[PDB]
Amino acid sequence: RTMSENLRRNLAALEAKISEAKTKKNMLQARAKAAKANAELQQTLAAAAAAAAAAA
Amino acid sequence: GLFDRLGRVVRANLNDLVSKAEDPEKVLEQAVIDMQEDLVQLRQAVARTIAEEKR
Amino acid sequence: FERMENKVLDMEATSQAAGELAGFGIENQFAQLEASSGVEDELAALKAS
Repeated sequence: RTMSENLRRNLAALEAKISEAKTKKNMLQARAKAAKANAELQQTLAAAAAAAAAAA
Repeated sequence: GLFDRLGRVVRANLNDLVSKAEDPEKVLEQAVIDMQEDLVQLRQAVARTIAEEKR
Repeated sequence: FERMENKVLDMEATSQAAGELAGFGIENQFAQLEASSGVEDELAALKAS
């Protein structure tokens, strides 16, 4: 009964950090979609400037 | 040892080769799934020891 | 999870820096000025009518 107190605290400390992890997951998955959309845009502007149709 | 040093080189390349297969978007939610069911297993084992203190 | 968070922060910074640097340059910067189109004289001459 001195062990079950230790385990019973360790069990609650785990679920506390699952809750934090799950809130951060949402914010990170948002940032990864935004960054990937901007990468495709900046690649499009480069290829346009490389064709330079207005110089021809 | 020389073959320790070669081992740690070849082992580190293989571990890096895996690390860049991890897609941040897929693995980051699987990690939370795994960490949730770990708590389901743990709670069963704890309760099984509480039953015996009672007994 | 922590190892995968750093990958996300690397992508975000790489995108933002390339976009920020392309935000410099004379044409893109002048394009942000309101009266930048250069017809304000004939526009004014029309407004006079």
